[PDB]
Amino acid sequence: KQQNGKLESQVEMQFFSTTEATAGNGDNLTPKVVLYSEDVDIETPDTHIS
Amino acid sequence: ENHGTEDELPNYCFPLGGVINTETLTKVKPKTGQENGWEKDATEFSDKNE
Amino acid sequence: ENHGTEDELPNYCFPLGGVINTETLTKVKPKTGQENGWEKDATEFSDKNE
Amino acid sequence: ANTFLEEVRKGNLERECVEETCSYEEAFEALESSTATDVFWAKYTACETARTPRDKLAACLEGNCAEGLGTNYRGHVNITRSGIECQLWRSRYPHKPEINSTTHPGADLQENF
Ligand SMILES: [Ca+2]
Ligand SMILES: [Ca+2]
Ligand SMILES: [Ca+2]
Ligand SMILES: [Ca+2]
Ligand SMILES: [Ca+2]
Ligand SMILES: [Ca+2]
Ligand SMILES: [Ca+2]
Repeated sequence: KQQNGKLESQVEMQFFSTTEATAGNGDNLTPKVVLYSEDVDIETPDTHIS
Repeated sequence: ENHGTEDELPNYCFPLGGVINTETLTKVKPKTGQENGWEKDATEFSDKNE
Repeated sequence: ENHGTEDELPNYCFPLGGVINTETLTKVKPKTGQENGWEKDATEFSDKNE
Repeated sequence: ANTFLEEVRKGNLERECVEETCSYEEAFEALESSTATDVFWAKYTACETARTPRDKLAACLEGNCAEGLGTNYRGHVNITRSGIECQLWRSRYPHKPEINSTTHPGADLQENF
């Protein structure tokens, strides 16, 4: 909740590009891959840890 | 009494660790005040992720 | 009761495409005239054949 | 550079680079050090003429001999064709070398050689 609507999602975008690509300078470092970081109420209902 | 067999679906055996073939990568963040462009951010992230 | 198992055969699996460790090669044609001759033909067969 | 079971095996220099044909990332696991890959690419720029056999490539990398035009040279030879003593490339005397890491960093200009 933030003071209005109060049911908003905390989802973040993260970026990556090739190592040796980046390697040196930012000679046009277009990122290669995109990830979406979130969090959810995980739970195991019917299994344990062996 | 040979009726044949029911094999409409495939059965796939997977690797043990989920994935195996993988590359490395490097963190990237947007370069502020340029409408584009990117820069390295190893301040709080490993420079080599899977 | 225990008669063992009827497993007088193997059940090898295979890779998804049937072949993964492929190797590149190139066209070879017999050289005219002189016997045992050989040379390269790149007119029609592509340079790389797996 | 192939055989994805060999991707379970971390790349080596003498393995994938010389004998095979290692990629920059293969060369990278194959050397770790950034300067190692710098010298590696300088050589491979000068050592396409000596890619095979492995002896040719290794002798072109080491530089203690002459390969191609010999800019890959890294040995102790400090004696010219006519035998005049070699000038140290750091000392601007007698002849000032404008050629250093600023112009052609790949040749890795040494002490006096
Ligand atoms: Ca990688
Ligand atoms: Ca390899
Ligand atoms: Ca390989
Ligand atoms: Ca690889
Ligand atoms: Ca490798
Ligand atoms: Ca190998
Ligand atoms: Ca060996």
